[PDB]
Amino acid sequence: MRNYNNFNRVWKAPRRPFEKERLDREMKLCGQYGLRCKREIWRVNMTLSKMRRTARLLLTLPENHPRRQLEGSAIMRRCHDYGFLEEEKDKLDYVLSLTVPDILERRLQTVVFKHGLAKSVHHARVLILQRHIAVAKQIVTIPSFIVRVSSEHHIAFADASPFGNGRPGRVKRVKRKAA
Amino acid sequence: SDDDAGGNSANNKTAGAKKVNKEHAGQRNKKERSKEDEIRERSNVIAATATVAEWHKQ
Amino acid sequence: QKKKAEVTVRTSQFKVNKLLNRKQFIVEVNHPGWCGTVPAKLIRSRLASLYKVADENQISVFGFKTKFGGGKTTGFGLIYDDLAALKRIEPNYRKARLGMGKKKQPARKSVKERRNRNKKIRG
Amino acid sequence: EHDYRVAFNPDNWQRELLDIVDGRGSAVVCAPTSAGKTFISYYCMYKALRRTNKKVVVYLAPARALINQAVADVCARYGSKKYKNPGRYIYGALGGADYHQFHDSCQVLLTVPETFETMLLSPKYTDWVELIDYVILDEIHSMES
Amino acid sequence: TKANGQHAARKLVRLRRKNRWADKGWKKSHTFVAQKANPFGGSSHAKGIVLEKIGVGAKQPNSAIRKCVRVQLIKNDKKIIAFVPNDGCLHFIEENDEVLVSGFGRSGHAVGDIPGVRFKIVKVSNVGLYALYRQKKEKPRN
Amino acid sequence: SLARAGKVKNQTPKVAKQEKKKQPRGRAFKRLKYTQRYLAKTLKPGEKLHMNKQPPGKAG
RNA sequence: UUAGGGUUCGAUUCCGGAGAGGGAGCCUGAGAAAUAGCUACCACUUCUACGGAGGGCAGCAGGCGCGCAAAUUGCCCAAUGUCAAAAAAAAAAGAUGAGGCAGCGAAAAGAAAUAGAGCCGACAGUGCUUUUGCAUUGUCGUUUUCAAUGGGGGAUAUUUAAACCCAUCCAAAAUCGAGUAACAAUUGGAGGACAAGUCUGGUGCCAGCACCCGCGGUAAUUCCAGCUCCAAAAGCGUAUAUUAAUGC
Repeated sequence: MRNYNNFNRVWKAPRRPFEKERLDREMKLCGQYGLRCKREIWRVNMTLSKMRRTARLLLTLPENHPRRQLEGSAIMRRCHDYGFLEEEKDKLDYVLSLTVPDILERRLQTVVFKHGLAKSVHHARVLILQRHIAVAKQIVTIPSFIVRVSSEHHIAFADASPFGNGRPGRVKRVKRKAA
Repeated sequence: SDDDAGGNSANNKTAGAKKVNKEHAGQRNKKERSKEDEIRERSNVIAATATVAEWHKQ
Repeated sequence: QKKKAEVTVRTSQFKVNKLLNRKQFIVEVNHPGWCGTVPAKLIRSRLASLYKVADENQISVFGFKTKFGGGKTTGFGLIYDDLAALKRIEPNYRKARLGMGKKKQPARKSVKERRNRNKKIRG
Repeated sequence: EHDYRVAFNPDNWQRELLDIVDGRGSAVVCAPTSAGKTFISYYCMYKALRRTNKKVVVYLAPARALINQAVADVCARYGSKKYKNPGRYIYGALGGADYHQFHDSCQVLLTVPETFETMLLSPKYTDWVELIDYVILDEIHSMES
Repeated sequence: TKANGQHAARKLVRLRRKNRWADKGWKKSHTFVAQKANPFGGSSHAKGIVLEKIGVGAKQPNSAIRKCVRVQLIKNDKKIIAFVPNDGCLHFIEENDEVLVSGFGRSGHAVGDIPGVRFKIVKVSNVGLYALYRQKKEKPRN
Repeated sequence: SLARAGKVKNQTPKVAKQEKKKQPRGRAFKRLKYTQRYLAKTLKPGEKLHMNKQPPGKAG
């Protein structure tokens, strides 16, 4: 009684649960990006849906209609920040043209690999979770953090890391007690 | 000490089952005996019993 | 090693309340290199020194919320004028935390039971 | 006997014998075959299995060979029993039946007077010993001499 | 065909209301007496006390004998059959012992090659029967 | 034979499970299976090389 | 739930109404047909020195019965409100099962671990090939090497009404700790529908499986078990109801 906090689903399962084509696609991504489960590959498809949904309802409308101007502008803005698209898109068709990879490729676990701050993909998931990364000066332990276009250059390594400065290791520190 | 060496040499692993034959010949026993299910109950030594919801009251 | 741990302090949005005669604000800290959270006592010191306060007994402060990773924190400060102004205008529990509180009165339960008996008496 | 309760036959001999083993102890029973002593081991096994299967019961052969196998069989039909990953209801051997080893994982064993000896004195097999509870060996009178 | 006027509406309404009594689906749901007839009263499950054990036969294209029991529901004082799932599981079921009873996975109809039986069993006496077939627990005294 | 119930099951040998080494779990597991398919073999499932394959042992 | 038109549910946080064992009648008051007010009857029930006097949880805890089925006979007025002769303070603490904070709680919802980075050995592929190899990629192994971190253990402490959880840290001169990482994932499946075995034992129309079509009579792709493989994963089956599938 009398709590007004809200909760809602993100992911929803696909209909028709055994399909050879689907299972191919899923799997292929799931180890290329090092994703834990199928739950993640569905989670992204969710966002992508609701996005293109609104954008389509807008595209329908006569030009210069109130909702189309307002809402349109803002949708387009935040599909250029989170860098799903170029800044040279503006026609509200490029929105609908998006596919699953564009989303995935901005998740932190991806980005790490590309700026050569980890050797492998599975390596990079580990590395974020066990607390050796930053995104401005703020320490992130979640690999599913979407990275904005403006953020990217700042990622580096954290300095509470052994890989930065301060307070070396667990391995080392235990040995150094024993001796 | 050929327990150990025979253990070694056989874990390269051919072929493949001699594990079967021992239980397979323990079920060669005839038309007789009963097969109670003695099947897992296992617990550490420690137990308790109580009434508890609890009471009646009066 | 190459590190000495230090506490640096600042204060954010700054009122001056003249209705209740205090100065209330929101604390900041940084504390690089500091093992765990900074205690209360140290913060009080740093405050009084900066705002040129007569005592550290005038100072109060409470709440602290650390931040994920790093070390940082914030908190809600108070600086009175005079000791009396504290013990008056302040809650009982905030007093208690500094040892200025009032010693306990009994658990609620006993009071409640007692009061129900003495509805039946006349005298 | 009128009573039938916590043993089937019984009759006289069990209603006495049982009360010793219920406390634990030693003893022996002088008694030519009629009783069919497989009851004793069936009751022992009922205790170490129902309650806290970590303790070893052991049945030791008069000498190797043929009885080893017949006993193995008979035991295994009083009901194989589920566990986690190894575990194992009965291991035998030596021989002349079943043959040398499976040594280790178990609850109840079946070997011979040489096998058991080496398993006892030796300093690395000590682990087993304190969990053996409880050791019976059969037909000593015309086999030991 | 049907009316297509612009003041037609009354017709079209009354029409539909008559012809939702010929759809089978609609009747099962909107009739209140459907529950009354049902042994569980529209509940998921119900408890019962066994009375005997009975082998049931099978319909012709398979010949095998089946194991089944007989149960008396104790909030209705009905009688009804049931079925015993999985191999050798009749020996965890005893007569005059409480038991929980389910449907058989279609609404009031019978799963084939077993005549007249429409009720699966689940528990016996406060433990499962797939906790006794796939035996990770063992039946209480009581 | 109705004078017997539970028949087939008791009559089997009670072989009761080889020891095994533990398998990867989490992201680990999904990495495993990715190698077994999309890497290593260049003729991989389609009809050419089934996911499970058994050597012919039998005449049936 | 859904392209759309619709179908279905709404006891239950907010708003309105009615009720306080069943019925009726009434007093006080600005306001009540008030039941932690009164009077009478009916049903039920308690204490008694038998002369009498009482009770009403569909308030909070907790029982009993019932049923397929639902929590502590906790802590507190600190927060948020109401009542009042009332600010706090002066020795000088108004009440509050409203309400908050904990306990139990895989109803439901979000984030997220159960290993990562290398040597040799071994196989597979590749280019340059004289096919002698060389370069070179991927994969698998031999209990071989390195680094890092949580679960957890503990505080100068912080949190809180007081405690707990979360967050921070393992010295700032000065404070622990993974290798079989035993600190070891499960629940349903593999004839078709529908992703995945022409493998090896057992049974022989029996035992059982099977939502449907079907399988079992000694070469059982379906049963009972091993081994291997597939789907989802800290979750996964089963029943019942309902919506979509249904232009049935």
